[PDB]
Amino acid sequence: AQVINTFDGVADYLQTYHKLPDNYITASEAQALGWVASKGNLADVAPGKSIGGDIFSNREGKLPGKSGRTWREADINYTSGFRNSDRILYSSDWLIYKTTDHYQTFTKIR
Amino acid sequence: MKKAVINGEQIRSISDLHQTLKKELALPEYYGENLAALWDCLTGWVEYPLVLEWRQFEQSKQLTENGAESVLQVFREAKAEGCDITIILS
Repeated sequence: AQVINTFDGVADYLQTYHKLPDNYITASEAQALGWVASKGNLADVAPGKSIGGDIFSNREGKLPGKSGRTWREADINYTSGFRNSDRILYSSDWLIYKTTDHYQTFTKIR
Repeated sequence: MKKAVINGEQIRSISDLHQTLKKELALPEYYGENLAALWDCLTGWVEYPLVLEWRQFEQSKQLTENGAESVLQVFREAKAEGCDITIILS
């Protein structure tokens, strides 16, 4: 399938199918393929993949917390090289937020 | 390996602490200077192995409110999930 890595397409996919698109791999999976974060070699070892699916602890409480709710995140707009500052955040009950300023601020998108 | 030094006595705000980390850990220019951001960098940016030497930790707690401990906690949590981090608290 073609890469879906935009705020809107990843949000609609998550909302519709309740899972990330297949161009996303978690950081441990990436690491198993030989990703070395400081080398920025993600696209060499896993062509067309983006980091996504890892747990987002929400330590500062900037996303709404509720008992039982877990958050995960995924990189948005990545193609290759070093990672950027855009992330989509999605909960176990399917609330969706984004940030484009490396987690300083968040906007609710679903 | 990567070495980072924090001189606790020079830390006069949670912003100073994030700016020192930005420099010492060679963080992205977009670094969000928050815990979410630091965890993101520790797990998808920073080079390993990493030695963090945190001098005057107690003094850095005074002007960071809960900041210094929250930060240390993120690095401990990174080391708990496999990141190769040595933390020196002096």
